Amino acid sequence: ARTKQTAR
Amino acid sequence: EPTYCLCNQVSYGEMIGCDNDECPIEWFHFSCVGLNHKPKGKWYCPKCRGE
Ligand SMILES: [Zn+2]
Ligand SMILES: [Zn+2]
Repeated sequence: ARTKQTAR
Repeated sequence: EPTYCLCNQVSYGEMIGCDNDECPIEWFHFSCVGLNHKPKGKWYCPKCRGE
């Protein structure tokens, strides 16, 4: 799947 | 500033993106879709999966 970590 | 998911909250933690390129929401917080780890393969949000 496509996922991303929250970044400031 | 931008909000996402079915909760309309800002981005936090790990976000997963619906594999329907036309998904209006696209990104969901893992927690809001009952996930704790990235699932393998294509993933579709509840509405797009027909929930
Ligand atoms: Zn979707
Ligand atoms: Zn959410």
